[PDB]
Amino acid sequence: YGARDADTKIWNGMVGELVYGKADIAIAPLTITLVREEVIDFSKPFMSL
Amino acid sequence: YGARDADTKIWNGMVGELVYGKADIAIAPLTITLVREEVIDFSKPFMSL
Amino acid sequence: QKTVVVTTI
Repeated sequence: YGARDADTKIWNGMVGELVYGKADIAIAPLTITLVREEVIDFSKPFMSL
Repeated sequence: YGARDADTKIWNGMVGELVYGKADIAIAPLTITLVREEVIDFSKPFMSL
Repeated sequence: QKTVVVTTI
């Protein structure tokens, strides 16, 4: 899904696929967290849990 | 809280104060709706009812 | 216009 690799400071997964390039939208179970919100742009929640 | 009117098109409440001039932030139980989101600028929910 | 590239999992 997405996490900052604390050694290399490089994202991965669906967050890292659109921060770093090759995606325009991420319609997927991407939980709204603070460390993701600083780099990507979430909608309002379509599902609560 | 805030709503339009089909006569004078005027927001009446806490959304009325943000749109026009009379406020800067409206920390309060405003429910994130579509008709408010077009004219004001909400945040990720702090309270899931 | 271009094709928008969804990335699901």
